[PDB]
Amino acid sequence: EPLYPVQVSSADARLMVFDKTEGTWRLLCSSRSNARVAGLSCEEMGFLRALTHSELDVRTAGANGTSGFFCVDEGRLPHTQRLLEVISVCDCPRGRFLAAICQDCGRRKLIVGGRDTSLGRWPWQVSLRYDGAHLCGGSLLSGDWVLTAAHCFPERNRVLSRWRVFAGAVAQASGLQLGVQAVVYHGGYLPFRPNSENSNDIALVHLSSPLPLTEYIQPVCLPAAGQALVDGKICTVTGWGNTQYYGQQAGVLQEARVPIISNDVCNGADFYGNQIKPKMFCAGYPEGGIDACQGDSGGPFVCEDSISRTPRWRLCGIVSWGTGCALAQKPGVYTKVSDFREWIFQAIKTHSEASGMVTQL
Ligand SMILES: N=C(N)c1ccc2[nH]c(-c3cccc(C4(O)CCCCC4)n3)cc2c1
Repeated sequence: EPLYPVQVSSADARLMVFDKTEGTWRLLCSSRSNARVAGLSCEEMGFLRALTHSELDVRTAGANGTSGFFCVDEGRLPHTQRLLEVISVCDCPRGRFLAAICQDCGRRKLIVGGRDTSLGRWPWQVSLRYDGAHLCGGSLLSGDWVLTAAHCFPERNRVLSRWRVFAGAVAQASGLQLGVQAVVYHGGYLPFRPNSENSNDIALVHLSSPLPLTEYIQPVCLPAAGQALVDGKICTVTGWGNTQYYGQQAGVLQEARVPIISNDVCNGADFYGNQIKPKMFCAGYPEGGIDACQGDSGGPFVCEDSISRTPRWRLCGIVSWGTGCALAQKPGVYTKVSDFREWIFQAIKTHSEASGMVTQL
C-alpha cells in the first residue's frame, strides 16, 4: 500500500504531507487561511470536507514522527485544485501547525450472480424510490448528500416530492426514508438535454434533511487526488437491481465481486468497440455471469485500499450502463468517479441551498 502523500492523524487530527526530497513527513504551518487549507486537505485525501479545524503547538503537542514544516502559498490557495502545488518548505518560526477533522468515511462501524448481504456491510448504499418503486441506487457522501447517476432522472421522473431516499436497511420492506430537496445533475450529460453517448452520467441528491450517522448509515470516501484506477483489481458492486435482466428486483441488497477491466480490452471489438469513453471504465468477467443490472444504476462500485494508513472503501464507480446483464464479453460500464472530484466539490459548494433540478456543467 503506497501511502497517500497527505495524511491526517487519527490521534489528534494533525495534517502531514510527504517530502519527496527527503523521505520525511512535515507538518503544515498554521496561517490565516487555516480553514481552506483544512478543507482542501480533506478534499485531497478523498474525504468530502473538513468539519472543523484547529491550531496545535509543537511545544505542547510533539512532532509525533515529523521532521519540520511546510508553508501554504495563500495567494495561490483559493485557485488550486491540488494541495501539493501550493506548499513549500519553511521554518514556521512560531511552531504552530494545522489540524483538521475531516468527514469520516469508507469504514464499517459494526445484481446478477451475487449474494444476499447483511446490515452495516455497505452502510453508504441507498435506495432511490420514485412513487413507491425502487428505480436506482446511490451512495451516501455525507448524511445529506447522495452520489448517483444522471440517467435516474429523465423527463417523467423529475417531480422531487415523489422521490424518497431509503437508507439503514438491506431488505426493501424493512430503516429511514427521507425527502429530496434538490438534484444537481451533470450538464455534460447529453441524453438528459435527444436521445444521444453516456459520458458524465453522474448526479448529486440533496436530501431535505440529513440522515443520522449510525452503524447502518455511513458515508463512502472518494478517490484521493490523482488516485489511479488499478486494472485487474477486484472491487465490489452492490444494489437492489434485477438478479437476471428479465427478472425481479432483489428483496435483499446484493453484493458481487468484479475486477476492473482495462480499456484496452474493453474498447476492443470483442467487447465494446470504442464506446468506452475516458471517464468510463468497465468491470466484470470476460465470461460474464457476475454483473450489475437494471436498478443497480446509480449505486456503488467500491474498492478498498490502505493508502490513508487504515483500511477504507472508496466510491470508484457509479453503475451507468451495459448491453444486457451478465453477458459474456459485455461487462458493466461505470462512471469514473475520480474524474468528477472537482465537479462534486463545486456542486456542493455552489448548490447547497438550491431546490429542484439544477444543471452543473
Ligand atoms: N450490465 C450492466 N452492468 C448494466 C448496468 C446498468 C444497467 N441499466 C440497465 C437498464 C435497462 C433498461 C432501463 C433502465 C433504467 O435505467 C432503470 C432505472 C431508471 C431508468 C431506466 N436500465 C441495464 C443495465 C446493465
